[PDB]
Amino acid sequence: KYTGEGFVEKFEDILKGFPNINDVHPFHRDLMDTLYEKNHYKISLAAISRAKSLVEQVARDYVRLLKFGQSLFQCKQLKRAALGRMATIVKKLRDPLAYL
Amino acid sequence: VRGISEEEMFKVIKTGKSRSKSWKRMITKHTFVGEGFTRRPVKMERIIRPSALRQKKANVTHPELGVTVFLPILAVKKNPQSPMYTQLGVLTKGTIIEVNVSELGMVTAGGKVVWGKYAQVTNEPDRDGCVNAVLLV
Amino acid sequence: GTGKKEKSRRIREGRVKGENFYRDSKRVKFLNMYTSGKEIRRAASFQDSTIPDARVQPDRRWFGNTRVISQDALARILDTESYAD
RNA sequence: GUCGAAUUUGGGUAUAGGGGCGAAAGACUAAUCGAACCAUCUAGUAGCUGGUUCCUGCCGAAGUUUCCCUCAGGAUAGCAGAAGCUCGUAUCAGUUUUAUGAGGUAAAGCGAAUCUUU
RNA sequence: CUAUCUAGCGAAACCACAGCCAAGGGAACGGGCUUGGCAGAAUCAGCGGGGAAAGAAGACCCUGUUGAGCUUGACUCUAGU
RNA sequence: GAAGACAUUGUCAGGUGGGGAGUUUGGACAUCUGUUAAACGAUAACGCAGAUGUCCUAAGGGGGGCUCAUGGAGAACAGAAAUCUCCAGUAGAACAAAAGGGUAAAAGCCCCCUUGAUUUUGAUUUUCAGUGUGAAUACAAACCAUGAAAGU
RNA sequence: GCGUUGGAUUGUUCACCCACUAAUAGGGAACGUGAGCUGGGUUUAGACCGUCGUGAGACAGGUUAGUUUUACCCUACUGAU
Repeated sequence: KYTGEGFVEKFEDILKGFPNINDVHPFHRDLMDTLYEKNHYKISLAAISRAKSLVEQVARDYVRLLKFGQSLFQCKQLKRAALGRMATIVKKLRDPLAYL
Repeated sequence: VRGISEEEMFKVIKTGKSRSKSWKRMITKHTFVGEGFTRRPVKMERIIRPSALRQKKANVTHPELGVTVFLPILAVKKNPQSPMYTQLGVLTKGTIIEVNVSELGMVTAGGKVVWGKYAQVTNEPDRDGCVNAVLLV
Repeated sequence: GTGKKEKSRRIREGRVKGENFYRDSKRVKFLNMYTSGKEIRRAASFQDSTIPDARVQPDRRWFGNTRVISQDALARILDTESYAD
């Protein structure tokens, strides 16, 4: 859960900061249209909002599946699979981060 | 397939006020539960299949064309290590399950259409919530 | 007294310990499941703590279609300009 | 808390142990009650616990077999001591060598079968 | 008003032997063993860390061919009717 | 006054009878094939994949005949799918069933005769205390079955 | 080296807000700390409701009521001859 919140608190620092290109002003929208290309701008931020909600889904499952671990050799594996499937979302997100 | 003891996947549930009723058992491993299930009463039941450990869908990888498709499970035909866990549904490893194929749309002899296959799971779902099953070709 | 005996009742109507005029013969195994899970020092029931043999034999009546169903019954801008362009 | 009554209390008297009495707690019945106290049968029974009183010399173990409503115990076999008896080089031995048997395990083999040709 | 000090009176629990620690091994967490740190008579008032200090051959859990109380078409009987 | 050869009382007999009395309320257990099992044998675990509390007057005996599973080439119907026929066929078939052995002029498939699946009691093998129970093997004395005969 | 809080809902830690602040960091010492406290909750006997049982009673369970009480001893520590 603590790693799961750790990725979201970084993602909540991205989706809050960027200036929300629709409904700013039709001038500030339209400098950023020519200079930053609205399509690539809106797709990459919506990829992270997809990537934020998948971290919440994996964190809420692997705490809920972990409550029936009957040994140490089973509870360790649910910890590693919970961190690995979050790393899969990050490695997949390698290209939209360098643009942002 | 390693040998799975019966002392695991069964939990001593000591019930009542004075915790001395060592009767009830809980399956601590993963289970397909069926489509229409409607739990039996608590005074009537003996064996408990919990709510969190019920995987409905499974990752179905195909050796031919190399495509992994996320497909739902319909039935559990063959379970090793007893015929008893066939009726229960314990889904450890080597369990052959009956998986539909509707999105693939394969063509048979006569070309009517194929809508279901047989797939064998390949990993313990205790280690991860994913259920990986190689569709047997 | 002479009539209400186990030997003289079963002749009137026509083995598990505890069968009576009451519940049944089948209820005695059923109502003894509330005390069934105990280990006696013989381990407890449904916890054998042993490794079985899990073999899957090869059968030709696999690898195929399950039942049947008939023909009668039933862009990306990331492709053009990726990110750095 | 209750305090004019289903109140409180003295004396007399009635009910005695598988019985009494109970506006019911298994309560109470002489500091004892899910069955009073006293003496006898009685030194009741225990496959369970604790203890077992002088010195030196010699020999010296077992936790294993089969059976038992047997699994904290017995019976049987094994191992051990003691008494000795018939005889006196003797038949031998937790060992090698010569000769001759039986094996199918490691290796080898799938241009052997499908689990053994060697 | 005690505690405290004095005159008179004056017990009990408990007790193998007794009393400074760290580490190591160890019936699985030493007052004693082994290698170290140290160590000076006699003692008074507080104190509650330890002395597995003490209240209970444990209220907890298993055993016994050991009981008792209670219940029912368990077995065997019995007063009564 | 009431009642009367009935009640009552005595002795046996059936029915009822937790109101009461005494006591009890077990701990892969009997077995056969494979494997774990490591080249004699023996060897464990709530090791393991499977069988049994039956079945047959033949599916027990004896003698005579014959070759199976399977493929190739063919025959109005009839085709991959009955019957016919030939070439190859070390058993790939079959034997009441689990499983492991063993089996080709047979232990299989078909026919001929039958009751030894009998009587008397010993010796021996397996688990083993070398006790019992079970099952088994080789003889002797009979009396039989069968076969041309040896033999069984 | 030094510092890491005040409150709000259940026996509750679990789980999560409100505001301040330089900051509201994480852990251990028999999941520190009952012969320090607490008995709130953990475990008898009283009693009710629910499920199961013919029954005695047991619980899938919920609610309420409820006795373990040294220190003067040697050591440790704070003080005193």
